[PDB]
This record gives sequence, C-alpha cells and structure tokens, in this order.
Amino acid sequence: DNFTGTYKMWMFIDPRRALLFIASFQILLGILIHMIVLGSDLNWHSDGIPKFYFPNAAEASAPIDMSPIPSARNFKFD
Amino acid sequence: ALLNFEKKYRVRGGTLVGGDLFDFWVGPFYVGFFGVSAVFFATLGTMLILFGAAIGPTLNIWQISIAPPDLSVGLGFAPIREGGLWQVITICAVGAFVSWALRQVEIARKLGMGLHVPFAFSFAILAYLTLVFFRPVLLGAWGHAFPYGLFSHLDWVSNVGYQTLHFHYNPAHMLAISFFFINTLALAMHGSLILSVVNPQKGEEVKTAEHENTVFRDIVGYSIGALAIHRLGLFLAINAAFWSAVCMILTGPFWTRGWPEWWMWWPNLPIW
Amino acid sequence: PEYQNIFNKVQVREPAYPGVELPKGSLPRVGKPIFSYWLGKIGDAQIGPLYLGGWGIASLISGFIALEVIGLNMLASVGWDPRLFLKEFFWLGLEPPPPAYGLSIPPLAEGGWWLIAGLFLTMSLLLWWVRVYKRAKDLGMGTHLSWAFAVAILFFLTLGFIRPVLMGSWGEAPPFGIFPHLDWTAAISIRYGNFYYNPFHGLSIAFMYGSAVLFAMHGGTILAVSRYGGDREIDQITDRGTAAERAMLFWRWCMGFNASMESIHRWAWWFAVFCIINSILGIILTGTVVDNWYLWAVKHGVAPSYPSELTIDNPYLT
Amino acid sequence: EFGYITQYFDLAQVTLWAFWLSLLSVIFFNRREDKREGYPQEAVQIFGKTILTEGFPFMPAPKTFKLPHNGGDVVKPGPERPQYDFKLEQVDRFAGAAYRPVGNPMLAGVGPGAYAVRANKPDLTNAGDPRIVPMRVAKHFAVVDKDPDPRGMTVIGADGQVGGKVTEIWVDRAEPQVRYLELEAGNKKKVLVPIALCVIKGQKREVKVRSINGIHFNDVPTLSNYDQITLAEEDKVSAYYGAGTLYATPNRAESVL
Amino acid sequence: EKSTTGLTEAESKEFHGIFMASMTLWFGLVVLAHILSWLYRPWL
Amino acid sequence: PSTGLTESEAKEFHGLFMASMTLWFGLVVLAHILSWMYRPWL
Amino acid sequence: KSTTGLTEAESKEFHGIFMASMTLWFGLVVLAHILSWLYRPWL
Amino acid sequence: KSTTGLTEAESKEFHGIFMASMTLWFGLVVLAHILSWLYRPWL
Amino acid sequence: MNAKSFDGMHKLWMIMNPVSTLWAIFIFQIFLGLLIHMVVLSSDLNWHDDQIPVGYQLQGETLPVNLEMKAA
Amino acid sequence: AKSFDGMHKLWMIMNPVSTLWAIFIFQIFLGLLIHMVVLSSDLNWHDDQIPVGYQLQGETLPVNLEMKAALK
Amino acid sequence: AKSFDGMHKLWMIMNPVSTLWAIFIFQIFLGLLIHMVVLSSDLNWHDDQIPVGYQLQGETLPVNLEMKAALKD
Amino acid sequence: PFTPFLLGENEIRVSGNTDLRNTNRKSIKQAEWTFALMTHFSEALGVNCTYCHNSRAFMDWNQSTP
Ligand code: BCL
Ligand code: BCL
Ligand code: BCL
Ligand code: BCL
Ligand code: BCL
Ligand SMILES: CC(C)=CCC/C(C)=C\CC/C(C)=C/CC/C(C)=C\CC/C(C)=C/CC/C(C)=C/CC/C(C)=C/CC/C(C)=C/CC1=C(C)C(=O)c2ccccc2C1=O
Ligand SMILES: COC(C)(C)CCC/C(C)=C/C=C/C(C)=C/C=C/C(C)=C/C=C\C=C(C)\C=C\C=C(C)\C=C\C=C(/C)CCCC(C)(C)OC
Ligand SMILES: [Ca+2]
Ligand SMILES: [Ca+2]
Ligand SMILES: [Ca+2]
Ligand SMILES: [Ca+2]
Ligand SMILES: [Fe+3]
Ligand SMILES: [Mg+2]
Repeated sequence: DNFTGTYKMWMFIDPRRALLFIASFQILLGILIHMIVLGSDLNWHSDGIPKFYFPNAAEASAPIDMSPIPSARNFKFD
Repeated sequence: ALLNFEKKYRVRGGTLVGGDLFDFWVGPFYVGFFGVSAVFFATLGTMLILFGAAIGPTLNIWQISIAPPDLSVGLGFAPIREGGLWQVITICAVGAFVSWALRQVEIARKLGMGLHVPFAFSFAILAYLTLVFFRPVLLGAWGHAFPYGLFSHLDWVSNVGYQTLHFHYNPAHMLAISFFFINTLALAMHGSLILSVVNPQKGEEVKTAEHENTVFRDIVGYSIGALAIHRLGLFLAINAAFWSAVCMILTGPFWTRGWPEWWMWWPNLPIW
Repeated sequence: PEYQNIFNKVQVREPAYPGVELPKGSLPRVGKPIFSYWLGKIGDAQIGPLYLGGWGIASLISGFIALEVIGLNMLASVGWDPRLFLKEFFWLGLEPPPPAYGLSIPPLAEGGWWLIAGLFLTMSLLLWWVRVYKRAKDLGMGTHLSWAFAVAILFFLTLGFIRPVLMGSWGEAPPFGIFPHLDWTAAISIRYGNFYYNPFHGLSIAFMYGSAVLFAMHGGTILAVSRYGGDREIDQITDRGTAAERAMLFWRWCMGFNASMESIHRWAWWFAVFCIINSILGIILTGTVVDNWYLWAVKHGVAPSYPSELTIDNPYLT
Repeated sequence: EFGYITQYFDLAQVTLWAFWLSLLSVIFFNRREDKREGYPQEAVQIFGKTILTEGFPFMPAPKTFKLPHNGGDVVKPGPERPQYDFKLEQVDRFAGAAYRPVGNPMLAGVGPGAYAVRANKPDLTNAGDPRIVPMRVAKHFAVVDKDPDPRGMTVIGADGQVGGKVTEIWVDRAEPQVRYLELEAGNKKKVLVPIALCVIKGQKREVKVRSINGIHFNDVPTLSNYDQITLAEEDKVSAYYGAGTLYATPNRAESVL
Repeated sequence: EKSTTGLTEAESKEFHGIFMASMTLWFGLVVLAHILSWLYRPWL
Repeated sequence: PSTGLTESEAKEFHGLFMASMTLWFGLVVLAHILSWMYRPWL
Repeated sequence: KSTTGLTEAESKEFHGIFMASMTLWFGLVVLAHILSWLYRPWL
Repeated sequence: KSTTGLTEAESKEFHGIFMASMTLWFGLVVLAHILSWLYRPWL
Repeated sequence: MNAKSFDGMHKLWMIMNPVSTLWAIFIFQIFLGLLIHMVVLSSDLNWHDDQIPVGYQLQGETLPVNLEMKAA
Repeated sequence: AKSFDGMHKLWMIMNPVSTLWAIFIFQIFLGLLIHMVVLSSDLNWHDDQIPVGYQLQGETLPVNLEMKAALK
Repeated sequence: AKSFDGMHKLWMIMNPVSTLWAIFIFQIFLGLLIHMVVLSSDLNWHDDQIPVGYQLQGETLPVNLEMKAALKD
Repeated sequence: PFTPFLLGENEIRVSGNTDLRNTNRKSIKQAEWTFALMTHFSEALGVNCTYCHNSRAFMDWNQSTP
C-alpha cells in the first residue's frame, strides 16, 4: 500500500500535545453545534412539542429592538 | 523623629533660593524657602475657600461652590462677590503647586538623585494650567474655567462635555483613556509580581530575577525587564496627562462642531 | 545634562535563556527565541519561548472561535465588502438581542450570535485564569497575580452576564464594537440619571487617578536612584542598600511619611484593585436597586442647588 | 411628582458605609507593613535625650526571609549592623538643624556620599555563580555592533580634564546588560564607574562623567578581587560618585540664585 | 538536529494501534446519534 | 514513564477510574428517567 | 544554511505518505460536493 | 556579505523546480478564469 | 522536460519543516471549515431555517393540545 | 535575449525557505480577499436566488401552507 | 551621455537583498491600494451591472415570480 | 429616529420619578433611540444640549431653559 509507514507519525509529533488538542477541540465543538442548532427552527426545548409547559403570554408580538424590558417571563414569541 | 539610619544624610546645601536661612527640618518635614511659600499659599487658599463657603447658602461639605466670573468680564477683573474671589484663589493654587515642585528639586539635589519626580509632576501642573489659563485665554474669557466645589465642578464637566453632543468621539480623549486603562493594568501586574517573588509558597526560598523573567515568558511569551517596567510606568502616566491637556485645548478653540463629525475625514479619504 | 536612563546606549548579547527548570512531568517549551534590536533599545530583547499546556490551548481555541464569530458578523453587516469594512470600521459592531426576548435564546441573526460570542469569550477567560495560577505556582511563587486577575474577570462578568440576568434581559449588555460600546456607556448613564452622582463611580475614579499618580511617583523614584543600583528591587528588599535609604528619605522629607521597598508594591496592588471593586459595586446596584442616581443624591443631601429666578411650566401638568 | 421619597434608608447607603470601613482598614495594614525598615525611630527630647518611639500604628511582629544557596535568614524588623564612623558638626543648636562634614567632604561618607553596610558576599545567579562580572570571565557575551563599543575611549571628567581610559565592561548575567565600566586612572589604578552616570559619545570616542572632576578619579574606592564584586563594594563605589554631585566644586552646595 | 519526541518505532506503533481503535469507536457512536436524530427530526 | 507511574500503578488507577465513571453514568441515567417521567421534552 | 536534519531517504518517505494523504482528503471533498450538488444546486 | 549558503548548483536546482511549479499554478488559474467567464461574464 | 520537470520535488522536506507544516495545515483547515459553514448559513442556501422538509415551530403551535389551551 | 542568464543565482542571496513561506501565506490571504470582494458585488453567487430561491421554496410547501392556514 | 557611468557602483553601498524586499513589498501594497481606489469611484467594474445585472436577473426569474405570487394569498 | 417619533407617536421620556426601583421598565435601547432624536434636534437648530437642558438632570423641568 501507500499508507504502510503512517505509524511513524508519532516519532516527530508529540502524542501528549495531540491528545490535549483533540479533547479540547471536540468538547468546544460539541457546545458550539448545540448552541447553533438551538438558535434556529430546529430548536427542541421551546418548540411546544409535545406540549407547552409554561404560562406563556397570550399575545406576544414579533420583538423589535426599540422595546422595553418585559414584565413577566415568556418563551413563545413566534 | 529620625529613622535608624537618617542622621548621616541631613547635611546642608543643595538649595535654589534662600540659602542657609530656611535650611532646617520641622519634625520629619524639610522646610526651605519653598516650604514656607507652599504652606503660606495653601493656608491662604484654604481660608479663602472657607470664607467663600461662609457667604454662600450652606456649609455642607458636598454643596460648597465658588464660581468664576461671567463671560462678559472677558479677561478683566471681576467684583469680589461675583468672581474676584475665584481669581485670588486660583492665583494661590498656582503659587502652591509650583512651590511644591521646586521644593522637590531641592530635596533631590540634597540626596544626590535625579529629577524624575518633579519632572513628572510638571505635567499635572500643565493640565491644570491648560484648564484655567490657556484655554480661557484662547477663547477670550476667564469664565470658561471650572468652579471650586465637589459635585459642583462635576456639573461643569458634564455640561462642557455635552456642548459637543458626544464627547466620547474626541480623538485625543480616546488616546488618553487608552493610556489610563493600560496604566492601571500594568500597575496591578507589577505589584503582584514583586509581592509573589518575595512571598513564595510556604517553606521556600526567596526567588530571583530569572524567575521574574520566566513567569511572564511562560504566560505571554515576552518579558520587558525589571528596569524597563519603571520606565514604561513613567511613560504611560505622563502620556495620559499630556493627551488630556491636548484634548481640552482642541475643544472650543480649534473645533466647534460635534466631535463625531471630525472622524468623518476617515471614510471620506478618496481611497475606498 | 546627565544621562537620564531612558534608553539603552550599549547592547550586549549572549545565547538565549531557556528558563528556570519546571517540575518533572511537564511539557517542553515551544519556539526558538529571537532578538529585537528596537525592543532592546527600551527593554529586554528576547522574544519567546512560550509554554502551551492543557489550559492555554483550550483557551485560544475558545477565544479564536469567538473572534471569528465577531469578525464575521461585523463583515456581514456591510454586505461582505472588505473595502467598506476598512472604510467604516469604527462604526461596526455585533449587537445584543432585542430586550423583548428576555432571557430566552433568540434566533441566530437577531441576537444569537452575540450570545455565542459571549459564551466563548467567557470560557476563554476562565481557562486563562487557571493557566496564570498554575504557571505561577509551578515555579514556587505566590499566587498574587491570580487574585487581581480574578477581580478583573468578575467585572467583565458583572456587566454582561450578572446584571443582565438580574434585570431580566440580555439586551441590557454592551455590544462588540468601538463606537457602539461608547454609545452604550453614554446611554446607560443617561437612562439611570447621571453617573456623576453614583458614589461608587466617584470612588473608582478616585482610585484610577490614584493609580496614575502612584505609578508616576514610583517609576520616577526608582529611575532617580538607579545610579545606586535601585532598579534591582529584590536585593534592596533582602539587603537594604543606599538606594532604598535615599528613596525613603525623599518621600519622608517631602510629605512627612514613607513606605519601604517591599510595602510600596502592596500599595500598588490595592490601588489597582479597589478601582475595579468599586466598578463592580456601582454597576451591580444600577437599575436593580436605584433608578435615578441624581434623585438619590438629592435625598441624601449631596447635590448643589443653583439659584432659579424663573418659572418653567411642565406641559404635561397643563 | 418628580421627586417623591418613599424611604430614607436603602442598600446603596449601607454598602457605601461598608466600603468606608474596608478602606480605612487596608490603610491600617499597609501602614503597619511600612515599618519593617528603619524603626523604632529616634525622638529627641526637650534637652537632647533620645528615645525610641514606634509611631501609630505600632510596629508589626518580625517575619523571616529565607535566602537561597544557604544565604542565611533575614528577620524584619530585626537588628541592624553598626554604622561606620561619620563625623558631623551641627550648624545651629536645635534638633532640626542641619550638619556640616568635618574633614575633606569627598572622603567622609556623609551627605549624598553616605552608603549602607551590606553583606560581604556577591549577588548570585539561579545557578550559584556571581552575577556582575567582567566580560573576560563571562566568555559568551558580545557587544552588538550598531552600538559604540566603549573599550578604548577616554573618560573626560566634568571640568574638561582626562580621568583615564576604559579597559573592560562589567555585565549582568541574570539580565544581560551593562552595569559598570572599568578604567585605568592617572595613577594606574583600576576603578569602576556605573553606566548610569556616563554619557557615551561614539564619534568623539569620549565618555563624559559630569559628577566628579578629572583629578578625582585617583581616589575612587577599589575592589579586593577583580573577578567579582560584593554588595558592600557596589555601595562604596556608587556613593563616592554621588558625593561629587555636591562636593566636587566648592560652589555646588551654594544656592543657585 | 531534527525534531523528535523520544518515542522509538515500537512505542509509535503501539500508540497508533490504540489511537485508531479509539477514533473508530468514537465515530461509530457519532453515526448512531445521527441516525436517531434523523428518525426523530429530519433536517434536510 | 513520563508520569513516574509504573505499569502496575497505572493498572490499579485504571481499574478504579473505570468503576467510578460507570457508577457516575448510572446515576445520570437515573436522573434522566425521573425527569422524563415528570416533564417529557421530546 | 537552513536545513531540517532530514536526509534524502527520510524526505522521500515523508513525501510518499504526504501525497497519499492529500489525495485521499481531496477525494472525500469531491464526494461531499457531488452530494451537495445533487441535493441543493447553487450555480 | 549577505549569503544563503547555497552553492551555484543548488541554486540552479531550486530554480528549475520553482519555475516549473509557478508555471503549473498559473495554468490552473487560467483554467479557472475561462470557466468563470463562460458562466458569469464580468466585463 | 515537461515530464521530468518535477523530479527532485521530494527534496522539499529538506528545507521545509514537516512538523510545522503539519500543524499549520490542520489548524488552517479547521478555521476554513468554520468560516465557510458560517458564510453559507448566512445566505439563501441556509439549511437549518428553510422550513424544509417541514417547519417545526409552526408544527408545535398547531398541535390540538396547544390549540385547545390557547382557546381559553 | 541573454539578459536574464544569471537569474538562477537569485537564490544565493535570497533565502529559499523564507521566500516559500511568504509566497504561500500571501497567496492564501489574497484568495480569501478576492473571494470576499467579488461576493460583495453584483456578481454574488450565493444569495442571487439562481437557479431558485430556497427560503421562498420552503415557505410555499403545501404542508407549511396548510399549517399556516389552520393557525390563521 | 557620460553622466551615468559609475551607476552600477550603487550596490557597493546599498544592500541588494534589503532593497529587493523593500521593492517587492511596496509594489504589492501599491497594487492593492490602486485597485481599491479605482473600485471606489465611478470606474468600478464589479457593480456597474455591465454587461447585465445578475441580482435583478435572479429576482425576476419565472419560478421566483410564481412563488412570490402564491404568497400574496 | 423619525419613523417612531415624528410620524408615529412614541414616548420620548425614559427616566424615573423617584430614586429607587419602581414601575419604570424602559431599557438602554430606548434611551439610545431618544439620544438619536435629540442629536437631530441639535443639528437642525445650530445649538447644543445646553440650549434646552442642564445635563446634570436631563429630565427635570425646573432645571431646563424656557
Ligand atoms: C459628559 C462628559 C464626558 C467627559 C468630559 C470631559 C471633560 C470636560 C474633561 C474630561 C477629562 C478627562 N476625561 Mg472625560 N468625559 C467623559 C467620559 C470619560 C470616561 C469614561 C469611562 O466614560 C473616562 C475614562 C474619561 C477620562 C478622562 C481623562 C482622559 C481626563 C481626566 C484626567 C485628567 O484630566 O488629568 C489631568 C490632571 C489634573 C487636571 C489634576 C491637577 C493636579 C493638580 C496640579 C494637583 C492638585 C493637588 C491638590 C490641590 C492637593 C490636595 C492636597 C491634599 C493634602 C491631599 N472621561 C464623558 C463623555 N472629560 C478632562 C481633561 O482632559 O482635562 C485636561 C476634562 O477637562
Ligand atoms: C435535536 C438534536 C438532538 C441532539 C443531537 C445530537 C447529535 C447528532 C450528537 C449529539 C451528541 C451529544 N449530545 Mg446531543 N442532542 C440533543 C440534545 C442534547 C442535550 C440537551 C440538554 O438537550 C444534551 C446535554 C446533549 C449532549 C450530548 C453529548 C452526550 C454528546 C456530545 C459529546 C461531546 O460533546 O463530545 C465530547 C468528545 C470528546 C471529549 C472526545 C471523544 C470522547 C472520548 C471517547 C472520551 C469522552 C468520554 C465520553 C465518551 C463522553 C461522551 C459520553 C457518551 C458515552 C457519548 N444533547 C437533541 C435532542 N447530539 C454527539 C454524540 O452523540 O457523540 C457520540 C452527536 O453526534
Ligand atoms: C427539570 C430539570 C430538573 C433537573 C434535572 C436534572 C438531570 C437530568 C440531572 C440533574 C443533575 C443534578 N441536578 Mg438537577 N434538575 C432540576 C433541579 C435541580 C435543582 C434546583 C435548585 O432546582 C438543583 C440544586 C439540582 C441539582 C443537581 C445536582 C445534584 C446534579 C448535578 C450535579 C453535578 O453537577 O455534579 C458535578 C460534580 C462532579 C461530577 C464531581 C464528581 C463527583 C463528586 C465528588 C460527588 C458529588 C455527588 C453528587 C452531587 C450526587 C450526590 C448524590 C448521592 C449519590 C446521594 N437540580 C430540575 C427539577 N438534574 C444531574 C445528576 O443528578 O447527576 C447524577 C443530572 O443528570
Ligand atoms: C448545504 C451545505 C451542506 C454541507 C456541505 C459541505 C461540503 C461541500 C463539505 C462539507 C464538509 C464538512 N462538513 Mg458539511 N454541510 C452541511 C452541514 C454540516 C453540518 C451541520 C451541523 O449542519 C456539520 C456539523 C457539517 C460538518 C462537516 C465536516 C464533517 C466537514 C468539514 C471537515 C473539516 O473541516 O476538516 C478539517 C480537518 C482536517 C483536514 C484534518 C483531518 C480530518 C480528520 C482526521 C477527520 C475529519 C472528519 C472526516 C473528513 C470525516 C470522517 C472520516 C470519514 C468518515 C472516513 N456539515 C450542509 C448540509 N459540508 C467538507 C468535507 O466533508 O470534506 C471532507 C466539505 O467539502
Ligand atoms: C464567481 C466566482 C466563482 C469562483 C471563481 C474563481 C476563480 C477565477 C479562481 C477561483 C479559485 C479558487 N476557488 Mg473559486 N469561485 C467560486 C466559488 C468558490 C467557493 C465557494 C465556497 O463558493 C470556494 C470555497 C472556492 C475556492 C476556490 C479555491 C479552490 C481556489 C482558491 C485557491 C487558493 O486560494 O490557493 C492559494 C493558496 C496556495 C497557492 C497555497 C499553496 C498550496 C498548494 C499549491 C496546494 C493548494 C491546493 C489548491 C487550493 C487547489 C488546487 C486544486 C486541485 C487541483 C484539486 N471558490 C465562484 C463560483 N475561484 C482560484 C483557483 O482556481 O486557483 C487555481 C481562481 O483563480
Ligand atoms: C498646613 C498646616 C496647618 C501647617 C502647619 C505646620 C507647619 C507650621 C509646618 C510644617 C512644615 C511643612 C513645610 C509642611 C508641609 C506639609 C503639609 C502641611 C502638607 C502636605 C501633606 C501631603 C501633601 C500629603 C498627601 C499625601 C497623599 C494623599 C499621598 C498620595 C499618594 C499615596 C497615598 C502614597 C502612599 C504610598 C507612598 C507612601 C509612597 C511613597 C513612596 C514611593 C512612591 C516609592 O516609590 C518608594 C520606593 C522605595 C521606598 C519607599 C518609597 C515610598 O515611600
Ligand atoms: C474579518 O475578520 C475575520 C473573520 C477574518 C477575523 C478578524 C477579527 C476582528 C477584526 C475582530 C474585531 C473585534 C472588535 C473591534 C471587538 C470590539 C470589542 C469591544 C470593545 C467589546 C466591549 C465589550 C463587550 C462586553 C463587556 C461583553 C460582555 C459579554 C458577556 C459577559 C457574555 C455573557 C454570556 C454568557 C456567559 C452566555 C450565556 C448563554 C446561556 C446559554 C447560558 O443563556 C441561557
Ligand atoms: Ca420539545
Ligand atoms: Ca432544512
Ligand atoms: Ca446562486
Ligand atoms: Ca461589469
Ligand atoms: Fe517596582
Ligand atoms: Mg447601539
């Protein structure tokens, strides 16, 4: 084959540093993808399935920037 | 009282004015010609501030205020009750500050050292003179300076700032704030490092200069050195003061629009 | 005149210094040290090497993810044009969610990217904290630099996470820009009635002025006795020479009291930390306890009272 | 109603009091740390008696520095080494009067020419070697070209006369930089001058030392061994150059205006 | 001269064996998570 | 032995580490079963 | 002279494996793009 | 005098491969631009 | 040449450090991956919010349980 | 025509490794820059809704339309 | 005609490598700058909608028009 | 700022009438919108804030000008 001697990689790249990089990167990427998916239409915490559990506002508009601070908690904006 | 080691350094000479007449100590202080001057002017200024509080509406410490003349007086002489007291006190203040600096020069000459501290004090003095003398002269009236009062010079600062709609966009103001912030950061790091090296982990020896270099090269990759951090310190503080003086001499004399509109020179360069 | 000791007139080189030996079980230091002639005119000329272990790599991954996010949103706000990016650079920013969303997680282009960047920047600074602590402790030194860093991190988290949560809105936090964050500063003063009548703001200003004063004084005094070997503070501490003696006589004669070569560094530490402690205390009470700082100052007998002469009619009362 | 008041006592008020008390208390501790050097102080009484006083607040309890390489323990506040033998005459008959040196002011060790009494050991590196050494003992150093090498230049001495010639450079191994210049004087002795009292002109190939005069370079203190310097010797050398700032010319201590 | 980590060739072979096994197991678990997510909430 | 542990010490540590991690994950699963019974989220 | 300490044999070895790895990576990239074009064509 | 330690033979070798590589790169650039002109002409 | 033009190419690693190159390539590829994904998500080609194959927030708002609760 | 004979001697005064690294880094930076400059113009190819608009395609799927009708 | 004879001696006082690097870097910076200066004027050639406007071409495709119609209902 | 204020009819006031926390729920963003409109008032007349306010209390009518 062409990949016969790949294991010699660890003779000039430090395996300790490699491990420390990979663990950190994977955990950070996990957190990142979860927050990205939660900030979209695929969100699964406040989507109302299988039921809305909170006492949400009865008529919540589409929020604009020129807004006041809300009086009560609400999680159903759509 | 004298320190354990103080007596062999209390010799005569080193003075600027006066001579052997004012060359003595009173307690721990050294007096000199300029010591007499400074205490004279400080006492007089304080007593006049107090009297100007007595003829006002209240002796509450937070609400005393002595104000400068009106703008119609110009660069003339105002009545005592409507501005002249402010002028006498602002003469006393200059006298006291300069006396302070020259006394420092006498002391340093006697102890055999360099004149770095009075030189750095000179820039505080320069900022004060910018606010009370140079800017008022260029604008044409003493009544452009600030009143003497806690809480009452803050009203001055506020309204002067809003005379340009948004004073945060003043360029020399941005540069001075940069220097102030970096100075506090540097002072925290310097304090921490020396304390850490002479107060090591329990049951260890005092560390060395190599440790001081190593720690910052490990954290950040560069260490400036034990003598250059003192230099960097003198530099950051002096520059803060300098650019404050510039930012105030620009506002009013050389720029009368809003400060955001100055910056408009940048996106109007014909190169984007 | 006489040499002022501001620049190095003659430079000397020896081979680079790798650093004090670390405890066994440590990673090697990365980089080959280089020398800078211009940096050597004012200070030490060596650059590198650097220590990258576990905590300082996780930090630097977090921080760069945050920077990529912030930069890309600033760039999307001009339509991806780099020419316009350079043209209008001080006016661009990444903006927090609209205040009506409360503490929920908003959609990505209406405040979710701000939330992501804030989270990643937070994690970056806490990992850096652990790095600073361990680096000082592995060499056997006191951990005084970690205490001050902790104070600074706490101020970053107060304005930004703790106060927005106590208020009930992420839209109460600063954006990531230059002119945008200056606008935030002015607006929060305008809304809560004049920060000049906030007493913790006055005290922190007292300590910022004091930091500049104290460090001008110390930098001057040590450059002025460096002819007697004063720049070497560790030896002047553990074996007091004439430089320290002259340094302490100067201040004693001038203003009546003095510190020692070790104590002045404790004064420095505290003057830099009280500034930020008062910063935290002043921001944490604004909005949550006090709604108008000027009316507070009037209730507690602090504000002056200019003479009136006129009468203005409030048109909402007519 | 614009300024209606509901209750006088609030949290901002209490917190401000707490801060006033937390300051006011670090002042206390710092002022106590300030008095580990130079105390107890000496108060002179009504008719000359001297007592030891301690100030407000009082002195702290002693702490110990453990110096490296078996360099001993240092207790502070602790004992003091004895002063040497300065002679002084008071000028006016009161406790706050100034003093005059009795003999030759340059060789008296009073005024800006006073020095401390340190250890008779050199300062060490992290490895145990002496820290300040001549460039022939430290064989790895080199002056960076682009910079005037002072070896060879002359040492003009503030009145225009020649003091001697530079023959060596003394470096600092812990932080690589120049600390002293060694020169041969008019009577063929080897004396040091600190680099922070020298103005080096590369083209004139001169070193100007504004502190002392040309003939004064013959009486600079000398070292025991020329492969190292101790803390005591550093102090003596530097102090001799500092005495000239006030004693070199008889007109230097005499009121500018 | 050349940059090395001090591992011989046998140690490198050992490390490589276990590294590849671990990476394969991790990717297996990832695939399983995505099959479940597609069954629950398909995104394309 | 870049950590100074021999192979026996490493074996010992590994045994107890794996046991502890398994117990921790068991407790996590139990918490999630209770939460699903109380407030199902999917 | 700037040098890496590798001889010519070591360089040949490294080059072999480097080129193989890069080719495999580019193959995977091409496959990803064919799938994306089938699902959501962008040009 | 500023020098790189390469002899004249080593410089000739380096130059040969450098020029070959640069020519190949520019060829690929030209191909990319022909495709772009066919798809979305800009002048 | 045209066929023997790239012969000595394997000598490249006698002047270019293999370790630095490897680390640089890996880091650059990760950064570029993040960047391109973020640039494509901010366009019309966005695939998380396009409501294909169905909109899930809308699906949750019109469940019979939620509708019956909102009716009161 | 023999004016460029000694050109190969360039590498006896200019370092080959430094030059290689500089070229590579500059090329990557220029690639990113030109792609961003052309994407921010009328030639933009990600957002132009050609060959079709995908957000608009998702808003008019029959399932989404029927759900939006029953809400309103 | 004989004023510029000794000109080749320039390289005995000016370093050739430093000069080469300076020239190359300056030329690249100037290239970028002039392109950016011309793009920010009336001569801009990316946004001038010649030979056709492509955003406008995308907004009026029949498929996009028919989808935008079925949303007005 | 003209759409909400000079064609729509929104509240320009943002500050409170007492010193401690009360029923006021305006935010810093609303404060920014007000600041924008006031900047236009200043530019359109050739004046500063102090032509109609004392900055130490932008909300008090007894400390304004006529
Ligand atoms: C709405 C108002 C504007 C504003 C309007 C102004 C105005 C107006 C001014 C500043 C000035 C300053 N502003 Mg601003 N500024 C604003 C917001 C900021 C913010 C911020 C975080 O938002 C910061 C960080 C700053 C920071 C600063 C500094 C750059 C500068 C003050 C330092 C100085 O003047 O030193 C200089 C030091 C002195 C003047 C001290 C003089 C010292 C004397 C010689 C010694 C006195 C000794 C004493 C009598 C002895 C007592 C003895 C006892 C025994 C103890 N401003 C807002 C936007 N700002 C000031 C300035 O730049 O002036 C030059 C100034 O005039
Ligand atoms: C709608 C979207 C789905 C969803 C879709 C996915 C998809 C798709 C994936 C995940 C994955 C994960 N999800 Mg999920 N996930 C959802 C909701 C959640 C919620 C929650 C509060 O709602 C939580 C807390 C999680 C948490 C998790 C983690 C267990 C896992 C991420 C591992 C990681 O970060 O790398 C950490 C990695 C390392 C440190 C390096 C390698 C690990 C090595 C071997 C050592 C670590 C120890 C151990 C193995 C750690 C993982 C524990 C398990 C045994 C896997 N998901 C919703 C319902 N989730 C990922 C996963 O399953 O990985 C297998 C994944 O692919
Ligand atoms: C609707 C959501 C549910 C909820 C759903 C969940 C779910 C699902 C989980 C938790 C878990 C936890 N929840 Mg809960 N939780 C709720 C509300 C709360 C409230 C509160 C104020 O409302 C609190 C204080 C808690 C607190 C806790 C902790 C006990 C625990 C996280 C421990 C941890 O971080 O270990 C981190 C620290 C370590 C790993 C250190 C290492 C081990 C140390 C040395 C031993 C610590 C012991 C540990 C705390 C357990 C002790 C219990 C004994 C075995 C009896 N929950 C609500 C009601 N919660 C997690 C859990 O229980 O883990 C088993 C978990 O999976
Ligand atoms: C509309 C656009 C399409 C899309 C179009 C594309 C296109 C086109 C490409 C990707 C590519 C990638 N996409 Mg995608 N992608 C989409 C949505 C996603 C989502 C998501 C949450 O929505 C995620 C998490 C991903 C994630 C990924 C990564 C797997 C991959 C980038 C790899 C990399 O950066 O290597 C950098 C790291 C290195 C070079 C180091 C060596 C690699 C290591 C050892 C292994 C990494 C993973 C490996 C390639 C896959 C596992 C091994 C194989 C199974 C054998 N895509 C949507 C649906 N995506 C790229 C790709 O896969 O190339 C292979 C690619 O060309
Ligand atoms: C309307 C505009 C067109 C477009 C018009 C062009 C034009 C014109 C060109 C490109 C070129 C490129 N385009 Mg394009 N391109 C478009 C959209 C894209 C999109 C996208 C996300 O939409 C991506 C990711 C790309 C990416 C790319 C890169 C492959 C290439 C830039 C190479 C480089 O910078 O190397 C610089 C870095 C180095 C030289 C470092 C040296 C590394 C060595 C030599 C190996 C590098 C491999 C190299 C990247 C690619 C070789 C490909 C192989 C033969 C498979 N284009 C749109 C549709 N594109 C350029 C190109 O093709 O180069 C030939 C080019 O001239
Ligand atoms: C006014 C009156 C009623 C007078 C009557 C009395 C009579 C008749 C005469 C007395 C004689 C004279 C001439 C007195 C003048 C003095 C008077 C009256 C007033 C001045 C007092 C004064 C200005 C004090 C201000 C003190 C303040 C607030 C200082 C600010 C900074 C500060 C807090 C510093 C603390 C830290 C200290 C001590 C720093 C100094 C210090 C520094 C900076 C080092 O670098 C250093 C390096 C190495 C060793 C020691 C030191 C060191 O001690
Ligand atoms: C084009 O550029 C590229 C992409 C190539 C990269 C270049 C990068 C560049 C040029 C970047 C420029 C950046 C600039 C100018 C940044 C300016 C920054 C400033 C001045 C910022 C000032 C203040 C911001 C602050 C104080 C933010 C504080 C935020 C905090 C504390 C966030 C807290 C959020 C948290 C902890 C998360 C909670 C989320 C969750 C999930 C728990 O919610 C429920
Ligand atoms: Ca759900
Ligand atoms: Ca989709
Ligand atoms: Ca398209
Ligand atoms: Ca065109
Ligand atoms: Fe210091
Ligand atoms: Mg804003």
